[PDB]
Amino acid sequence: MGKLSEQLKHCNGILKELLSKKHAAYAWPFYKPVDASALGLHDYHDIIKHPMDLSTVKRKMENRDYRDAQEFAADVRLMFSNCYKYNPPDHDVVAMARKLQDVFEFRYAKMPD
Ligand SMILES: CCNC(=O)c1ccc(O[C@@H](C)c2ccccc2)c(-c2cn(C)nn2)c1
Repeated sequence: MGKLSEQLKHCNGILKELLSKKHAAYAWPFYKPVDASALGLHDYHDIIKHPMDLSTVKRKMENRDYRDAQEFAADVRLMFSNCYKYNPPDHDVVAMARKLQDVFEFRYAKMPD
């Protein structure tokens, strides 16, 4: 198995973990695209040029869209950055993002070489 395949299986494992019951208490705001209209965030799409969420990452992984781990990481980090850009840093969703990003970053660091 090639290194890109092996690294994308590590990425797929991380993605499975981020969507797992273990992290659900803080991962759930990142499961589906932000429904700005439903949440009354009528400025969301003016501020966030590139929306990203774990369902979109899962679809891109299933569709073999990601060519390497770096591409996968960039979407997961884009999702967190969107949260930090839109939200005051003392808001509950930001605490949830920080916790889920901690799970992501520590396991992404264990990438097989
Ligand atoms: C700048 C002020 N921010 C918001 O008004 C706001 C409100 C709700 C959000 O999402 C719902 C799913 C939520 C609810 C409770 C706890 C946590 C989240 C969000 C939101 C969701 N995401 C991914 N980013 N912001 C922002």
